[PDB]
Amino acid sequence: PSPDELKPFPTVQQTIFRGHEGRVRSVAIDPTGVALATGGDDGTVRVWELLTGRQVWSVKLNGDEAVNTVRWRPTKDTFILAAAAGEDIFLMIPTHPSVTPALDQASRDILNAGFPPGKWARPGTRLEDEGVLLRITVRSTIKAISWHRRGDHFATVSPSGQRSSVAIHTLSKHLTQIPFRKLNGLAQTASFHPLRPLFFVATQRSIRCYDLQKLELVKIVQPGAKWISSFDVHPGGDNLVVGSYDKRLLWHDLDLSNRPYKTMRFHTEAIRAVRFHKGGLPLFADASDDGSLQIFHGKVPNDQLENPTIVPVKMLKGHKVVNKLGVLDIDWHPREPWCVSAGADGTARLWM
Amino acid sequence: VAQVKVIFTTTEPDLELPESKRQLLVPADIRRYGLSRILNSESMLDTGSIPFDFLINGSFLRSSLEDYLTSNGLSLETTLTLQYVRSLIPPVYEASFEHDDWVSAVDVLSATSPAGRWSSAANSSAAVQPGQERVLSASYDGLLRIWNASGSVIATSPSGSHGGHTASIKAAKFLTSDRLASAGMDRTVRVWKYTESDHFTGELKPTLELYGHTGSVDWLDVDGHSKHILTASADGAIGFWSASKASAPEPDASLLPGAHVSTAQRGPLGLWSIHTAPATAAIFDPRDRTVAYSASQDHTVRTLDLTTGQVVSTLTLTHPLLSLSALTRAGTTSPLLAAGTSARHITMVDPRASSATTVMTLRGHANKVVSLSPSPENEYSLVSGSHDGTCRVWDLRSVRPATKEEGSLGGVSEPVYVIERESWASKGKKKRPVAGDGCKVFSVVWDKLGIFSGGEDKKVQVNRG
Ligand SMILES: [Cl-]
Ligand code: NA
Repeated sequence: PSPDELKPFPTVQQTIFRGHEGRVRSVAIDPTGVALATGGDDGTVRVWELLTGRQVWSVKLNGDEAVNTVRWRPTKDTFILAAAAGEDIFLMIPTHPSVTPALDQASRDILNAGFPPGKWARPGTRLEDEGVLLRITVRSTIKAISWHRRGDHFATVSPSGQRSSVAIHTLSKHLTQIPFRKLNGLAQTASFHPLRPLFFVATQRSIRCYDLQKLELVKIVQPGAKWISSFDVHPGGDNLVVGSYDKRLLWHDLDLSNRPYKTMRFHTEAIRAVRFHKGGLPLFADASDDGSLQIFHGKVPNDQLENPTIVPVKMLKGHKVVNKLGVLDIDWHPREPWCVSAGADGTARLWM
Repeated sequence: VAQVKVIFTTTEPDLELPESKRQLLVPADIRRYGLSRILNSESMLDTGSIPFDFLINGSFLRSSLEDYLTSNGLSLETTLTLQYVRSLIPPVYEASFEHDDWVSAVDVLSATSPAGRWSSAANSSAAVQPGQERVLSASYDGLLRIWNASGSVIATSPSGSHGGHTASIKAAKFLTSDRLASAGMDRTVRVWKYTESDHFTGELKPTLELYGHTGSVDWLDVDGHSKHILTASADGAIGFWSASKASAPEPDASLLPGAHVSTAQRGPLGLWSIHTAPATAAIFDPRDRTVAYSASQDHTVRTLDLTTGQVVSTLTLTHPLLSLSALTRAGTTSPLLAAGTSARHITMVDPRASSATTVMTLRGHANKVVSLSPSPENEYSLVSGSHDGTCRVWDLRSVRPATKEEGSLGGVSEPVYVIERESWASKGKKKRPVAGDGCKVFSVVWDKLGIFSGGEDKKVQVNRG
């Protein structure tokens, strides 16, 4: 299979998002696919009109803390954005053309419904005025945020957390639990399952697959990487892609084996992020400190007996390498073969 | 010296050659220029100064005749039929109207513009006097501005504190010489009365605030005769509005500012959620005002019956569409639509066809195509505005087969002229900006007065012969 026969996939840089001072750490396209959210070294969260690059809203969460990650509540009936800076998770309703009085009301309701593992509090007058309604405080700086698909639970991971490293938060109950205190090493990042009550936790050298309703552990995964940077779960639920600082990209077929079904090395520097397209397109991408994104075709067949078809289709260059850092995060549009990237160069970029 | 057999032919009424003059031997290495000089000469058309282009098997000659024969593998004794046409006068840079912020929309009031003609009815709207044309700009700063042609601001709309838009404007048009409509990020369409006093002083006063959309209102088309408006919104809906207080119905109260869940606040005549992704364009059929066409990021062009809201027809194209324009053709009630895509090309479609080709593609832009305007002079040309920072002029009389790189399906037409962003061109750099950095075009309109284009460089740019 040649890249010609594998269209569509993004090939060119089409919009740049300028405004952050210093690095852009995180990117997240909203559930409806019209807005981008970014988090920065400058401690701002910014929301943008996706196609034009217009900044439409921003807020400074904390002057002294970098926003490490931004992730939307994955439900279209609200407009809720989660952002981590240092020790806190902030839940907010950005000011945006889609936020009608009704949509605003709905969103406020979801957040206020709840009214030390996690300390749930209102964030104070200045932040309340700008549309930030909750501040949740944990023990150790968050480096990752992952929502459950129904929007009532979100998980946060804190590498130096030691033993409150992984927290799971129930939005409706304003309640932070820290199960899974059992664990092998240092936690890097985590993720819920798209179709089942499973939960994945990535340590430095393995990915442990767990069960939520029952209790604890159904599977280990062994990428065989010296240090895992990131992973993402295929929408089908049966496959994983894993990135590493070791410059290797792994595809795991969870059924077939617990070690990589395929190994890809294309990057001359660390991989920082990976991401499956979630809307049905057979695409995924990774992002490296060499300043490039590699795009792959990744097709999971209907027939179980046959194996996934994995083919690289494009290398996306355009980000500037700044003090040996390149691309720090990536997201896909929910429906179209478009991706956005966060750069150390202070920009986010849209590719189509 | 090598010769080539040439037969001249034309569709220009005033420029027919006598029969004995039509077949001719010319030097094999002659190009468009030399062929043009021959036609203009005294022994031929004797027109002197008319630049011609030449159609051969449906596409413009862009090489020597020897090379055309080579590239198409034809015999040296092949007789070529050259259909000569008048070529476009180049629209060169004339002026810039400086703004503080991004320009999202431009429109032109002239005696020959749609709003001028709707005013020529003189039915409560005064006719546009020659020399007193006006240019409308809308800005991401939330304000409308009216300019004379010499580039002075005559009027600025009120701010959000005084009845104006409360967020960035995305779209705006004249309905007549004294009525305008605009729409944007506050989910409203505003209808304005415009009055002018001493030719350098003016006032814009809001007469309606129109509510209905539940997302950004990104595009609008108007009919100044019936006083109607069409909108396309990010909410995926097409809105159909009266622009007159006498006909605008009451609004959905839950959408109003201050709603718990002095300009008249009204709702739509109709509001139809027909798209599964953002709706990006909505236009009246130029020949039948009870019919509309919409386009959307969901890849479709839909045909609407405005009396009922019914989607009469759905075409599914291969890419998300960001813009739509109707070309008006003599002898035909059904327009030809130009659809600008997120995939950098423009697709030509007849909205009364099955999706599967039942095909012509305009290729050349390097980024999203978000604005389109038909030539006021004829029916085979138009100008497109793109996030690559350019406006491109197209001539649909010229079409070559598609290459395999272009999918090998359909005909391909290339631009006859590129209008660069003067703010970038005057830098004297060869490197064009990547990803429209600082220079995206958001809106272009082609009037007899000229081609006007606004965007991220915060200028309305004026180009004309
Ligand atoms: Cl901006
Ligand atoms: Na340019």
